[PDB]
Amino acid sequence: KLAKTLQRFENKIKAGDYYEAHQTLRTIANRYVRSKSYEHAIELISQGALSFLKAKQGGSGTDLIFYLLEVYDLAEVKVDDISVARLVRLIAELDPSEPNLKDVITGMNNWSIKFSEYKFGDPYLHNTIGSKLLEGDFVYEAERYFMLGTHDSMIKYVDLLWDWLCQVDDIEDSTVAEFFSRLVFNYLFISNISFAHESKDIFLERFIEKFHPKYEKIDKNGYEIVFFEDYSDLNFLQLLLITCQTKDKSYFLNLKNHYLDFSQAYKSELEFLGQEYFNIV
Amino acid sequence: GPEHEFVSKFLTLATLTEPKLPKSYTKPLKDVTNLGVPLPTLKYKYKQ
Ligand SMILES: [Hg+2]
Repeated sequence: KLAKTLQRFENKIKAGDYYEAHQTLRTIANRYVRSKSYEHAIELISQGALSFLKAKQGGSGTDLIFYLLEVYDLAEVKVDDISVARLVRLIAELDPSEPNLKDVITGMNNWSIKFSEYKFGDPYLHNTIGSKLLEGDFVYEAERYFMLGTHDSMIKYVDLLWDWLCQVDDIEDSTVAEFFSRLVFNYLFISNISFAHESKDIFLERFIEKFHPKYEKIDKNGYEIVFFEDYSDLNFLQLLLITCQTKDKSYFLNLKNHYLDFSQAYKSELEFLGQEYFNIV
Repeated sequence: GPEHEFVSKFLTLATLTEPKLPKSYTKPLKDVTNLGVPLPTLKYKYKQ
């Protein structure tokens, strides 16, 4: 029966009878839902959304995605490889220009929050929706999702900031620091020290190759600091990482005492790190 | 000049003993409950 329903549906799609295809699919889906045949509903709605999107019918496609997500909630669909896979497949067909692209993405992230152990959403899903958001010109949301994503997301996050920096045709220390500091602060906030170090390295490596600033590498006990002669803010930011790692109040205080200005510019961030790593209220 | 001396000495002392948190440290993402404080916007718009 379901196979027959999908066959008739696809036939209407091919004939260009979008309205009828849409109307009939929802009616049948409604029936499955009333019967509590959620798996049947999910398969029908999911394939329907995909068909409309591939046919460039964004309106009907996203409409069914919202329907899919509501049933995911109703059916208490747990976040896992299979449930996420359906969404990832739909995202691949979403035109970054869809008027309601953002709402579709929010719905997907919200479901992954509600039915997973992740307070801010599934990291794997984040890697996918983050790139879609960037394509749709939602840069701050892309950043947030990449920050809360996977290792591949960390690489994409560095590319985002790197490409953005190269966009502004400005290499003043204060400007380069506006980009670099986001990698340092965000990864420190979620305590992913390994990501902080890797992103830091990629970003600085690229900055060096591109602009060839005056610098000298300082290596001690397995740690390295790229001392820039004309980018003191970058020096300070690199030292922040190691300092939080020590969780030593004295070093934190010593670092800030030496970089008074930067400590004022990043006052709010440092206050948070103060409580997070040094237990300073 | 003097900054180089400070950075070098600071790093030497900050790593004299192995830091409480190693470089490979990663708090399980499922255990993160606070994202910190909102960072300021970049002073430029993004060009897609
Ligand atoms: Hg710090």
